[PDB]
Amino acid sequence: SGFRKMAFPSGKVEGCMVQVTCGTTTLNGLWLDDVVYCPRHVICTSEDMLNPNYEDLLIRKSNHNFLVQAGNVQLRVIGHSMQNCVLKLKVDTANPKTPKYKFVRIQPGQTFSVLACYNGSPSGVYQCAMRPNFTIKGSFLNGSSGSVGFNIDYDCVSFCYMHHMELPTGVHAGTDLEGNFYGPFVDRQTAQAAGTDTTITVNVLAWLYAAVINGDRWFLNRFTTTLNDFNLVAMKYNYEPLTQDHVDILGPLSAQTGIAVLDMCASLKELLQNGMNGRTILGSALLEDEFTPFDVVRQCSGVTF
Amino acid sequence: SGFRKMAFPSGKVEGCMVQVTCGTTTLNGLWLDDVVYCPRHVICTSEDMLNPNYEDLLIRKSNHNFLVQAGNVQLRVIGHSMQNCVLKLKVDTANPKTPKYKFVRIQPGQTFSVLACYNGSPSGVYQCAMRPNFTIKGSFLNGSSGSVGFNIDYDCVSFCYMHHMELPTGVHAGTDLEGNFYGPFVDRQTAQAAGTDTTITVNVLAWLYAAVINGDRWFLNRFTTTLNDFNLVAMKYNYEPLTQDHVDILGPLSAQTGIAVLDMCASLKELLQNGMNGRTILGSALLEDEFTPFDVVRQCSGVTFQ
Repeated sequence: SGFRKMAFPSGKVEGCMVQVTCGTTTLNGLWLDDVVYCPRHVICTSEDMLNPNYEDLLIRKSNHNFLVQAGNVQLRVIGHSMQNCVLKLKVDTANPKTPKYKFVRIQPGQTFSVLACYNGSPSGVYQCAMRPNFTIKGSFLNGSSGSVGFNIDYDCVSFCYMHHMELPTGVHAGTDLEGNFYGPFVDRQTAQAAGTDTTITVNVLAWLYAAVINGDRWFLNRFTTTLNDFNLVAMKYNYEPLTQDHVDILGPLSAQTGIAVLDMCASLKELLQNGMNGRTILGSALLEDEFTPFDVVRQCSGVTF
Repeated sequence: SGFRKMAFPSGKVEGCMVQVTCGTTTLNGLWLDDVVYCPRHVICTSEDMLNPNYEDLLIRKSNHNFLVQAGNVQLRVIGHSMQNCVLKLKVDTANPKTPKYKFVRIQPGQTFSVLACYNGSPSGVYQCAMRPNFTIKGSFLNGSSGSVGFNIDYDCVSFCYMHHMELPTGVHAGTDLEGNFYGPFVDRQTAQAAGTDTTITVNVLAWLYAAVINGDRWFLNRFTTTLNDFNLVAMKYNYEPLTQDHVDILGPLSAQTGIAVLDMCASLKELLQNGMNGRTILGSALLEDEFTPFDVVRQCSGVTFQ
C-alpha cells in the first residue's frame, strides 16, 4: 500500500556519465561504448551564445580541444561529428558499463526519470514529465546541461532527453539524443519563451484510477459524459484533449476496476467544476498529471528490472 | 531553478540486492562483502509468527534451507546468525560491487532514499521521511521486506532503514541495519498500531525557504513572533515543537534568503490559521514536510560571497 512519485533505478545510467571540458566550459556527457554525446554548446563561450555559428566554430576546433573525464580516468578523443544540436565525440575506450540501450523521442505527457549531474557526477534522480508545451519542470542548477532523462523499458534503457537550457519561467528545454530539440527552442541566448502550460488529462485519469485501486471512491458518481462534451468543459480549465487513443491506453485500468473511462471522465468533470474543496486524493490536494497509465500499473504490480 | 523530491542515485545499492528464499517465503537481502542482511521473519511460517521464538527457529535451519540468488546465480550459505531482528547469512563469496558503506540509525524528521525491490530486483527509487511516530509513508507491496533506505555522502552509502512490515493504517515499519526497530514495533503477529502522526515543523520551514529561493514570496509578512507563541498555535494544528537545534540548522537558509527564522515562523503561523486560499507553493496545495534543510541545500544552493 501507499503511492509515491517513483523514479526508475538510476544504476545503469550512472556508469555512463562523464565530464566534458572545452575552454573553461564544463558540462556533462553520456558515454556509450566508444561515443560521448553532449550539448554542442560546450564549444561556445559567453559571447558566442548570443549568436552562434556552430558549423564555423566546430571547424576551428580539434580533438585535443575536448577534454573528457570518467571519474579519475581520462579519455582520448579520436574524432568528432556534430549531429543536430548534440556532439558525438569518438573516443578510444568503450564504456564497460554500457547497458542495452536505445534512443527514443517522447510525446508530451510521457514521463521519465532525470539523473541530475554536475562534473560528470550524478547528484540526484527524480521523475519528470514532458509538458504539453515541450518543456519539463526540472530541478537543475548551473552546469547540469548534458544530464539525461530515461525510461527502463524491460531490459533496455531508453534515453529520451538531454538538458540544454533553462527558459526564463524557470522551466527547462532540451533534445532527444539525436540532438533534435523538444518544442520550438534552439541553442542560443535569445528571447525564447515557453507556451502556456496545460494539464495532461489522460495522466490525471490514470491517477484517479490509482486512487480507486488504493481505496478512494468518493469522487465517483453516477453521472455520464461523452468524449466530446468532456473535452468542451475540460478545455476551459487548461486540460489537454482526451483522444480515442488515450481512452484505449486507459483500458487496462478501466478493466482492473470495472469503471469505464467515460465514467471516470464524468468524475473528473465534477472535480474540475466543483473543485476538490479541501480534500486529498492519494495524499494530494491538487490533480496530479505526472503519472502515465503504465506508471500506475508499474507501481501497483511491483514491476522490476 | 526548480525543486523536486530528489532521491540519491541508487546504483551503489542496486549491485548489493539479492533474493532470499526460505520455505514459501521470498524477500530481499543486502549483500555487503560476504554477509547477506535480511529480515529474520523469513524463517517463520505464519503459524510460528503468531508467537515465535527466533533463536529457537534459527537453530533448526540448515544452510541449505536458504536459497540466495543474485541474478540467475545462487550464492552458497555457510553460516547464519541473528542480530536483533536481522539475519546475517554468511555466504561463500564477497560481493564484488560492495560500495564503501556504513550502517547509521537516523532520527525522526531525517530523510533517506528507498529502493523498492521484489525478488532482489529494483522496482524504483523515492525519497521518504522518518515520521515522528517512527513509521514511514512508503509504497511497499507484498515481497518488499528487505528493501533498504540510504543516504549517500560522496562515495559512501549510509544504510539506515530495512523494511519489515506494513501496519493496519497502510504505513510501514522497519529497522536499522543492526536489527533494532524504529519505534515500539516487534516482528511478531500481535496487535500493533502507529502512534499519533504530526508534521515535521522544521522541514516545512525548510520548504518555505526553498520556495523563497525559487522566487515565491506571496506567503511572507511583516509580522514576527516569539518561538513560544508559535508552538502554541502550531501544536493545535498537529505540528512538532520547534527548538534551537532546528533554528540553528535553518540558520544558513535564513541567512541565504535574509528572512529571520522567527519571521518564517510567522508566515507559517498565518498559513495554518488562514489556509493557502486557492494558492500553491512549489506546485503543491499542502505544506510539504519531507524536505530537510539539508535536502534544500543539496538541491538549490550555490556560491556565497563572504
